[PDB]
Amino acid sequence: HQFENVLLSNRKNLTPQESVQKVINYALLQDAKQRSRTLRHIKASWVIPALLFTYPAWYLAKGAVN
Amino acid sequence: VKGKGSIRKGIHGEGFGAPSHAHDALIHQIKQSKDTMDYQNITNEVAQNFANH
Amino acid sequence: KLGIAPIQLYKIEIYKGLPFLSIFFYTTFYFLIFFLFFSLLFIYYLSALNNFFWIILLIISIIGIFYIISIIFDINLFKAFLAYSTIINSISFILLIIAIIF
Amino acid sequence: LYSSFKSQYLLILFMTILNIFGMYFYIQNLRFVVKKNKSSILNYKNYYVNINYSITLNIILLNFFNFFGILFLSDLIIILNYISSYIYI
Amino acid sequence: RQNFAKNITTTDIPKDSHHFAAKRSGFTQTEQAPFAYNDV
Amino acid sequence: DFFVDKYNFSRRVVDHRQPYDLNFSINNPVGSRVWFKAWKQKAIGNFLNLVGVHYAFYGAG
Amino acid sequence: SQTFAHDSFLGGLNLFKRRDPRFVLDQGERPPYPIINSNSSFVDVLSNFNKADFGLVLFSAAIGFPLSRWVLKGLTFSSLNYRRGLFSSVYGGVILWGLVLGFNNSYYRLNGFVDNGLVWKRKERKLNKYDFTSEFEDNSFFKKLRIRD
Amino acid sequence: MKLFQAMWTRTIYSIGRMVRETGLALDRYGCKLEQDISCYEPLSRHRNILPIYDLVPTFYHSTFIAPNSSLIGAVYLGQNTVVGYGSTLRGDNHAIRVGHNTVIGDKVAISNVATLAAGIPVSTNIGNHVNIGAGCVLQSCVVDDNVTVGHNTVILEGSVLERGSVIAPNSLVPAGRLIPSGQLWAGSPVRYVRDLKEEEIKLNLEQTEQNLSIGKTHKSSLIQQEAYDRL
Amino acid sequence: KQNPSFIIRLNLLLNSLMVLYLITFNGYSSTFWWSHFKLNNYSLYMYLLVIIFNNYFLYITEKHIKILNNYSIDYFFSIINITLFIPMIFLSNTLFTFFFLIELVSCAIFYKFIVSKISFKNSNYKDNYFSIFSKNYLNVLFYQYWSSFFSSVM
Amino acid sequence: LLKFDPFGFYSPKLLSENRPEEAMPFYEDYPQNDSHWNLWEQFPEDFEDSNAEREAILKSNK
Amino acid sequence: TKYGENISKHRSLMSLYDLHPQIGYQSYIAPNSTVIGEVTIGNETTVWYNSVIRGDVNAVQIGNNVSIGENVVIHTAGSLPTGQPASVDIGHYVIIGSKSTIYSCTIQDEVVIGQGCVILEGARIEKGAMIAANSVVPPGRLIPAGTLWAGNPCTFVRNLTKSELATNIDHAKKQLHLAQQHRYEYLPYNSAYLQKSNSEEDLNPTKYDDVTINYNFGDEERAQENPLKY
Amino acid sequence: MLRLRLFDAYEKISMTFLGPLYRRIGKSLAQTGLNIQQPYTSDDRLVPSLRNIRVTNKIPSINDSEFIAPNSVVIGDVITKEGSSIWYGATLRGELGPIEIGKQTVIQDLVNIQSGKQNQKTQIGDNVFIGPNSYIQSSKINDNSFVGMGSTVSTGCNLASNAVVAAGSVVPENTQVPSNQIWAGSPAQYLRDITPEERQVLQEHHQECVQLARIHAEETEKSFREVLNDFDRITAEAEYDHESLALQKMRDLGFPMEGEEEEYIEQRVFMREQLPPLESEFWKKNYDPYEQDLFHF
Amino acid sequence: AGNHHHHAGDQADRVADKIIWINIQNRIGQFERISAFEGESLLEALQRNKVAGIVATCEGGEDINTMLEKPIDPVTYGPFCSSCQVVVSNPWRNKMGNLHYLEERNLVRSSYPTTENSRLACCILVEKWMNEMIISIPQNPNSVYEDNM
Ligand SMILES: CCCCCCCCCCCCCCCCCC(=O)OC[C@H](COP(=O)([O-])OCC(O)COP(=O)([O-])OC[C@@H](COC(=O)CCCCCCCCCCCCCCCCC)OC(=O)CCCCCCCCCCCCCCCCC)OC(=O)CCCCCCCCCCCCCCCCC
Ligand SMILES: CCCCCCCCCCCCCCCCCC(=O)OC[C@H](COP(=O)([O-])OCC(O)COP(=O)([O-])OC[C@@H](COC(=O)CCCCCCCCCCCCCCCCC)OC(=O)CCCCCCCCCCCCCCCCC)OC(=O)CCCCCCCCCCCCCCCCC
Ligand SMILES: CCCCCCCCCCCCCCCCCC(=O)OC[C@H](COP(=O)([O-])OCC[N+](C)(C)C)OC(=O)CCCCCCCCCCCCCCCCC
Ligand SMILES: CCCCCCCCCCCCCCCCCC(=O)OC[C@H](COP(=O)([O-])OCC[N+](C)(C)C)OC(=O)CCCCCCCCCCCCCCCCC
Ligand code: FES
Repeated sequence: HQFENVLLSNRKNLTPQESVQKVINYALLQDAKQRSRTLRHIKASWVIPALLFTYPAWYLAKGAVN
Repeated sequence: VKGKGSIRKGIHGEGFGAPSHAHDALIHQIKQSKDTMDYQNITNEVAQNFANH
Repeated sequence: KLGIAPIQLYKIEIYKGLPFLSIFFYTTFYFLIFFLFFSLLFIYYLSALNNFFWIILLIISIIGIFYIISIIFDINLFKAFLAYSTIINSISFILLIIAIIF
Repeated sequence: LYSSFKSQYLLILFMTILNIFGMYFYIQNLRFVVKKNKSSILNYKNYYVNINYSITLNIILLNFFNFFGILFLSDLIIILNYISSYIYI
Repeated sequence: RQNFAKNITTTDIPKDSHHFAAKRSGFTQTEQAPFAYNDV
Repeated sequence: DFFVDKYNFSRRVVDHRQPYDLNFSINNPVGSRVWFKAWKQKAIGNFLNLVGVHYAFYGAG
Repeated sequence: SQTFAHDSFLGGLNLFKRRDPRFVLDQGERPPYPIINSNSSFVDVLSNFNKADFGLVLFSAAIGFPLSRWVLKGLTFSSLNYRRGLFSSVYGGVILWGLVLGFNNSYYRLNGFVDNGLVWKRKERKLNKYDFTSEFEDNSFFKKLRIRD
Repeated sequence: MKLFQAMWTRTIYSIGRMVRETGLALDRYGCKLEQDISCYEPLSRHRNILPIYDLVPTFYHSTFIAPNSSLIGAVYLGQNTVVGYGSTLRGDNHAIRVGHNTVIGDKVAISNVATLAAGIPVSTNIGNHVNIGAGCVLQSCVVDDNVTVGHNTVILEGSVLERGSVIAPNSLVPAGRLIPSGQLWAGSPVRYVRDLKEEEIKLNLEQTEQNLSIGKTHKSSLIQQEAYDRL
Repeated sequence: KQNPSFIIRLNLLLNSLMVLYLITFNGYSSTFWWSHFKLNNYSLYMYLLVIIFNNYFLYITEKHIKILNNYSIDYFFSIINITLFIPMIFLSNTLFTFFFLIELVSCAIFYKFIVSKISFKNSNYKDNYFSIFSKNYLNVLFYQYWSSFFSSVM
Repeated sequence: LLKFDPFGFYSPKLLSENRPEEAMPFYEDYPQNDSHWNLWEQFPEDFEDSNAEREAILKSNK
Repeated sequence: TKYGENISKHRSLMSLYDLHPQIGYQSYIAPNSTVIGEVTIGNETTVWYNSVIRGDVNAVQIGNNVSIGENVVIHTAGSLPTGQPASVDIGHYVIIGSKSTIYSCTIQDEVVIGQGCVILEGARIEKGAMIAANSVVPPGRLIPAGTLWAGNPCTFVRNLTKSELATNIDHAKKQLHLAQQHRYEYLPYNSAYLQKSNSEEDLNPTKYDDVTINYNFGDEERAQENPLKY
Repeated sequence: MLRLRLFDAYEKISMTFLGPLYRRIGKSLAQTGLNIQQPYTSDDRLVPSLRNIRVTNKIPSINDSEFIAPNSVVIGDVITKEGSSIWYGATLRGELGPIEIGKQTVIQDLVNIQSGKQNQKTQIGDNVFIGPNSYIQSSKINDNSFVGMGSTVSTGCNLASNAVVAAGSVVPENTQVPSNQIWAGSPAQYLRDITPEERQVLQEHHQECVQLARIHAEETEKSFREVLNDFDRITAEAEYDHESLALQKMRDLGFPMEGEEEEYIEQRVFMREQLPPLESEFWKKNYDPYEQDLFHF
Repeated sequence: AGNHHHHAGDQADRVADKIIWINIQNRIGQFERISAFEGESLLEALQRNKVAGIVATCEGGEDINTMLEKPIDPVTYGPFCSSCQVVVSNPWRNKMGNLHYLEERNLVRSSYPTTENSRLACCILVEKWMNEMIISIPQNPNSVYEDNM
């Protein structure tokens, strides 16, 4: 529902085992989100050059060999 | 040492060559006893020069 | 003058002793002027004497090829490699010149 | 091709012998090109290796022409024949 | 070597966390520290 | 003017590396009195160094 | 209509307008324009100078400044006096080259090679049997650089 | 679409970079023409907050970050976290997260490994009231709240420290190991020592509070002396 | 220690001016100056090709010199003389003038070899007080001189 | 051979592939199949990946 | 007075009157890091933040594609008792952990040094060896190739397998892309000078020098391979 | 006349008009590009100088020091005596407690001094040496003490004069190190007694580091113009030849450097008399020609 | 790994006990003493110790199929020059044994005088039995122009 920062939340009431497990799960989820974001940025960096320079390359090759 | 390339200064003085290089007896003699020779000492270099001649 | 296969060792020595930039300029001068004029001697300038030039060119080419076939694999220097590349190209161009004057 | 046009089979034979010998002469150096590690052959300027953009650009143009000379060779052949036609031989 | 990410989000990896248990008391001065992850 | 968010649009450091002959008399515009004085000194010195060369060149021309 | 007036300051641009890519005409081929003086000496060539040659010299003077500075930009360990002297030498060389170009233009106008303001009474018209450039020039910028009868 | 948004962001970033390049080149050329040596001056290019594209460090303004330190990549600081002088949080391959009232000593280095086995996070996570001494090294380790790590301590990958654990200085925590709560561990390979007492816990809490106060005083003094950028 | 980049740029500039002169050149196809020089399309094209190649090589050499300077101003003055006098060979109309032009070019090339740099300031500090003999300079000069002698006499 | 069981069907396999030993880093065991024909990491459709931590911290900072 | 100023006078690269450091291509030296003296850095070598490398007392050789780490101090010794050269030599694909100190030593290729190690003068670590994080290699000690040592003083543990060697090499190769990612954030032109205020010395020099040569001569043609270049 | 006048006119026009215009355009473009790149970019900053930092009236007294690294950190109550040296990356947080450094005391790179107590002071004697990556918390180090690389001195320690701590040694908290004793290991323990040769080499190393501190200070403490001149000199030397180097040495010695001055060469090369030998050269025990000692051969 | 006799918990051996001592007569007739290790070439040891009198134009030769391999591969190209010659005393020369044909070819092709005990440092591989080996190093020839650089 609403974003909760488990690392910055209060976990004193819970046992140390539960606290560490919650921290680990939150870290894994946030790492997955960061991984998705960086992968999307890499995909955009792949797509941009293709769209920009595919037609110019075909034009150059077509002019060269025809 | 300023202006002497890789030559570096020791505690009691400054060397006459780069760190790992070999010390030269002839150069040491020239520096320490410049212009002075009690006798014409026949070193290995002198003997080899004589043989080559 | 040029340093063609029959007389090449002096060219190898010169290339060994010259700097890379000197070789860079000398190869250009040589190929683009000296060898081109050497070819034009048989093609355009002294074409009337081709009835004598053909045999001399053939003999020179054969001797140079059979003399360098083994030498080019005996060198161990970058300058020697460059010089012998030049020499091999010169021999090939001499063969082409013979074909042209035919 | 010109040797064949002029009908010089012996010249073709000797050209081919020289070509193959020189081909191996050039190729054998690729064996030495192999190195245990990456070499450091660049001059240092301002504490860093000096890489010349102008020479790299010239080398790139030369590489492009070396790779694709066959495509544009017709124009160069036309130009060379045009230059040579002025000679009346 | 392999550079893919183990922790996938498409699904939760099946696991059992009871086969291996980490000691948390009664240690000695010569015993090594226990292992944090014990899921199989 | 003098300063923006972070860049000083009036930033300036004078180049201390200047040629020694800057402000010399010879460097003054040709035809000026200072330039004429410097050139006269230079010509006198050159003639004294090479009397024969100055003759053979200038007189011949 | 295709070439600048030979008596104008821009009359020196006709050197770049050529009918064919050849260097020289054949021994016997009539020049494109009437011959004013075939056996031209140095004095008469100089006397034949024109506003076109003066404009060529002015172009050389204008273009020798950027070129002189470009040459000077590769100079190091140089005093101000030597730098100024080198600039003067390069600029004078460029101006002398411009003078040579003007002299050659005057010689060409005398010999009829370039437009000298005269036209043959009867033009010798070719048959454009081989034409790889007429349409290209018409649809391109290079129609200005070529002269067609 | 998210992909289109990312492509537009990359395009605008590249345009901005090209604009900066051309502007700086024009400035240098103008300096050359004007005989100005301002551009040539060699000045340290060190940047305290170095954001990798899409990975910008984030920290509450209440935090004190030493100007000598360097935060890089995905770093996350809490409310009153303190970073010592010369300590670097590289956090470029993965993210680094810190708690509200933690203290990081001087010369502390934190950097996470490329990858780890399944179920082990590859990011450094630190509790709320953690106190880390100067000269410590951390790599993809999890630390719970109220943890004190002695000076010159090395903590390797997959190492989990529970709440209240104490590690003596000059000790190393082997990778993929657990330090239970309320226990003291010492030695180059950590070995069990004893269970902490209430007095020791109170002393550690007071020490971390004192470190936080000292960090606040340092921030105030640096802002006064113009050594701290007023973010 | 002046860098010869300005000399190289001057050579490039004057080569470009000569190219402009060739492009704007006009005249009849014939010989000039006592039938010792030929002026025809093929010879002029050879001259232009030589000039263009020399210009390109000079440009590359200028870039290399900017990279590093191990060549003196006399080296590039010799290159200037070679570039100025070598394309004139294709304008030769007689073997006599060809021989004289090639002799001049050979003298220029010998000058270039003479002005080759000999001693370098390398990182070898072991030969400070020992004699090292290198015969490359003398070998180059000897072979060039005697090959030129034989070719000239023949 | 009897002990050998890289997969966890017969002998239990830790999610952490191996037990790290002291004085060594923690590295994954080399898999039995080392094929590199692997796609980029796949995520569920409409996966939420907004930088919630950064957004919250920026909102608090104002 | 002597040390009173607002802007730091620190430079990453420095020399002492004859000792110019040399750095290869794609090698990233952090702005915090200091590299002073006769120090040679190979290709693709990465030196992280707050690392000191002093070749002032003797030469320092660094191989290709090596990682130095953070808070690492590398320095030489005047001489060795055995008479061997006291220069620091580090081979290719060598990884040095953070908080470590390297004296005059001989580290061969594919060697991995843990975090906080202390290698003393005269030590010779052979190819492929590994060292525990908090271990000390005493002076004049030989660590055999492909062996594991740990503790203070270091003691043998076991031999290393081809898999371990390959993993170490892979990590060394993997550091390169992170180094390049850090590198890409710096533009070739420094903009710090634009943030200073003109002073009397800047506006009017006290003394003038003769124009000899500009250190950035031909930089209009030189490629900006390394952004952190003066 | 005309050519040189045009050259001067163009030079003045360029320097006075094009320079400022290009500078302004470039600065505006740089600002625009940075604004476009934000928030995913960072710009260069004026790194603050953390030497001599004052906190709550605590003013460091380090003016009487030979070398202080520009990137080092000195904060609060830090007093240093004449000849002391603090090297790159060293952090001296004196607000935790007073930090006293004696005369000719060397502190190498990445050395952190921090008092673990609230106000306990750190006192370091004269001729003390602390190696790189060392960590002193709070202790009494007497004069002529040596601390090795990567060595940690804990709180309450007291090591007397001529006490050696081996590199990589962790001194236990509240430990006394007698004089002329070597302590090594972790935890540190007594190993043996310092020999005269070991003491001599330690003293020589300390003196060498003290001398090298002067060179480091001279290098670091340079103006921007001086650094630019150094860069220009290095670039020029990259292309200077043997003749140029010989001319440099000749002009330093005072030889003629002009054609008209060539006629007074003898007055500068030969006429000047040679300095007479020092009288100490006449008291050498032996005058036999030097030869390599062939012991061990 | 291998070629060592260490057990779990043992201390590392001293480099002093492992260094192999080589005694040299320099080109100037003086005596030098250097240290090397087994597994590296005598040329590498001499260059590391910076012994004068060796040019090493080829700098050890090829990096594959090298002469240092105990079984020399027949497809080896051998040394690429003869600028690292060293005269080895008979007691160790006899142990070294007969020359490889490529090495002998290069030695005889050397421009300077050669001795029956001459050998190439790059082709020599350091061994334990070479301890206290005595050699002489006269000056080697300079092959090409690049040597001066
Ligand atoms: C199939 C086989 C084919 C084999 C091909 C063999 C050759 C291939 C490689 C070489 C080809 C030439 C490349 C261009 C010259 C090199 C310099 C250059 O321009 O780059 C530097 C310059 C780099 O600038 P920068 O990085 O911004 O700053 C550099 C310095 O900071 C600042 O620079 P700067 O201030 O020092 O100098 C700036 C100046 C520098 O420029 C130069 O100084 C040029 C140097 C070369 C001079 C010789 C050129 C000759 C051209 C004619 C064709 C022959 C080519 C021979 C090439 C090899 C000879 C050894 O730049 C220019 O102005 C460049 C202009 C280039 C065009 C010149 C055209 C001249 C024509 C003259 C003849 C006309 C016909 C007459 C007919 C007569 C009939 C009667 O490059 C550019 O500005 C553009 C670079 C990218 C585009 C390059 C396009 C090249 C096109 C080549 C076409 C070739 C012919 C057509 C194909 C033929 C086969 C089908
Ligand atoms: C017959 C036997 C041969 C000898 C004959 C005489 C030759 C005289 C030539 C000029 C000599 C200049 C003075 C040299 C002194 C040397 C001693 C000295 O000062 O030592 C210290 C001197 C250093 O001190 P410095 O102060 O820096 O230099 C000395 C002077 O201060 C600054 O040095 P600077 O050189 O820069 O200053 C020279 C400037 C001196 O500056 C001044 O005094 C003020 C400037 C005066 C400008 C005068 C220009 C007048 C132009 C008249 C144009 C009329 C055309 C009319 C057209 C028709 C109109 C309708 O003088 C000039 O401007 C002379 C130009 C005269 C041109 C005359 C043209 C006559 C054409 C005849 C044919 C006409 C045919 C068509 C007729 C149509 C009629 C209808 O040492 C040097 O390093 C000097 C080096 C000078 C080298 C000169 C040679 C360069 C060329 C070498 C070529 C090598 C061979 C390759 C080419 C092959 C053919 C040659
Ligand atoms: C490979 C090497 C390079 C290429 C090959 C080399 C070629 C060598 C052969 C060249 C022959 C050139 C002969 C030209 C003769 C005609 C000259 C001419 O146009 O004169 C027209 C004019 C005559 O024009 P005219 O011919 O019209 O006049 C006669 C007119 N009628 C018939 C109507 C009466 O000549 C003169 O008046 C002057 C004659 C020469 C006077 C003496 C000059 C000496 C100069 C010495 C050098 C000075 C250097 C100064 C330097 C200053 C700066 C430092
Ligand atoms: C209908 C009415 C029409 C009216 C037309 C009136 C105008 C007629 C003239 C037009 C001239 C056009 C430009 C010509 C070339 C200018 C070159 C220039 O200034 O560059 C400086 C530049 C100098 O550099 P730079 O000024 O670009 O800056 C250098 C900056 N660094 C060094 C940092 C890179 O010149 C060169 O670089 C050239 C070097 C080699 C030498 C080449 C010589 C070429 C000579 C050309 C002569 C003119 C030919 C005209 C052909 C006309 C055909 C129709
Ligand atoms: S180094 Fe060339 S053969 Fe030995």
